[PDB]
Amino acid sequence: GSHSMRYFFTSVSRPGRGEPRFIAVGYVDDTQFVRFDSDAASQRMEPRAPWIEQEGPEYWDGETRKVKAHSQTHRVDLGTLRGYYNQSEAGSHTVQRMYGCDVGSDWRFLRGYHQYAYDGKDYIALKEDLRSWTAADMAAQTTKHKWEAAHVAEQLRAYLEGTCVEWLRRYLENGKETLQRTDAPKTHMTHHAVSDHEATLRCWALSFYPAEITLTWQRDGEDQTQDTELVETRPAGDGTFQKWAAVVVPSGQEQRYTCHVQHEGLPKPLTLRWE
Amino acid sequence: IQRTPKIQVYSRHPAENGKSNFLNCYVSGFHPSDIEVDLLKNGERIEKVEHSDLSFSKDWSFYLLYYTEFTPTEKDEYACRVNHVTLSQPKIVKWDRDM
Amino acid sequence: YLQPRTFLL
Repeated sequence: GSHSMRYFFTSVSRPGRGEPRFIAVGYVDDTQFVRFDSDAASQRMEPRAPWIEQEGPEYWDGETRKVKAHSQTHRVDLGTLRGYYNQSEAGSHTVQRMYGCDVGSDWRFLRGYHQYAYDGKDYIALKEDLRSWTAADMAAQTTKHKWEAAHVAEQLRAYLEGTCVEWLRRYLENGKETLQRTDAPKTHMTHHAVSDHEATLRCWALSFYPAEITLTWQRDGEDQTQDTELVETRPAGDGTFQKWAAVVVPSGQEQRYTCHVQHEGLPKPLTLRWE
Repeated sequence: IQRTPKIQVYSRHPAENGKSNFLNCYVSGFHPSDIEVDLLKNGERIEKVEHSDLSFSKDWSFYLLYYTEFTPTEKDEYACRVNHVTLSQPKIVKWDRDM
Repeated sequence: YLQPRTFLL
């Protein structure tokens, strides 16, 4: 199916005037492959997947130089934003950035992303057309004007539509065995009787990749939302993901309820029922 | 802007007593990123615990996975203790084998 | 493959 490359950056100024934290992680789909951590001070872009560790020293030197450039960039941003909003240095603030590209089943470009957040809220974002910006507040409009005069969108578009896509295909090819896999979820249902009157049916999905999945309950073949609980998809720690959906039902009506599982790895959607 | 972390304590594989496994504590949806996570064994902090690299979701909220290799028994009790600026006191979630 | 250029807020 479709694939994506994503970079996520977190820059956190710390209380007082110490040195801010900078974190960069790279993903292909739901598989992380690089990282850079100032609290884990090695000063090198580090591999986190076997298919990227085969890249030569020129690649790692290049990414290391670039990730340091990214780090120093956000180091200025924290100070710039401190001025935009009139904030002292004594406080702790967070700058976040994400960018990347999507490709379809044919590995051709689909969409590009390049967006920022400050203290957990939108700051500025490049729209879908990759030519205009969305400024969340007055401060961000200063960035929008500056970046419009410098034609930043035109430069980022070339990277997102070109460079980003070209290197995603290389990553997908080098990590073909593991990046292009689809692990269908291993599903089962459990039954827990709270009392003589109610019972909880939990529908499990385990060891699936990628993370995208849909778990839904139905009663008599009709969607059921009341008396249900759904947890966030969670990582297993071995590259796969987990998720479950529960519903509280009256004793004797368990057979009315069905669990429906949709996943790209499944040949067909799954329907589970308590036997 | 502050968001409280969602906590999930669970094992990598289905928990069989005597089998080596991994105890996981997944914190998500929180902000700011600074957070304190400990894995407990019978109420005492486990010394050597690893964690994933900090990242965030589409809505800018952060998430982290803390984990350690462990061999469960029927006598041992594991939990995850989380403290965050949004929490007046540390939140302890006991590991439920069926959740 | 990171962006080769940088832009300041």
